[PDB]
Amino acid sequence: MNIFEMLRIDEGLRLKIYKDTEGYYTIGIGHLLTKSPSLNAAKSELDKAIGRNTNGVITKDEAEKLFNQDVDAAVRGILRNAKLKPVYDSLDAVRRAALINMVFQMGETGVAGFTNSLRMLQQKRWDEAAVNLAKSRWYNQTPNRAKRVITTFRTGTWDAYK
Repeated sequence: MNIFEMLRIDEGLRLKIYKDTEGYYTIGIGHLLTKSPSLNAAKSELDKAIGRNTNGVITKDEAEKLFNQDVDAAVRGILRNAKLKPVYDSLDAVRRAALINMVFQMGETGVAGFTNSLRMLQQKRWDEAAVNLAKSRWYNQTPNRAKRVITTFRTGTWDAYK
């Protein structure tokens, strides 16, 4: 298990434009296209992303390509963020993966606001952190996924993804 496999489990793989858990047009392995209500808007973003006229459909390779870019972007986000970086740097690899997952899901900004949770993480107060992390819209809207990531922060193992 690794961050790619982990996210691939959480996000799935769909080759046609689909809607998010939030109702937003997405494709591939959780590649958000646009928050816009317009399907055409989404198709436009898709074509720009891929570099061809896709008409809403992509290949597996293309999905993985966007995925790889997305993963990279999440890390890059973390590294650049003054609240995130110090936490990330303090964590072991497995736990780093959990943080990347969250950022992949809710964005750098969203995650950087979990001030109390981030602090507990830095303090390596695993159980406490896990408790704090669940007190969120994140957890209530995507409880099974949140439970997995939280478990991962709690234990520093991949048991939730086994």
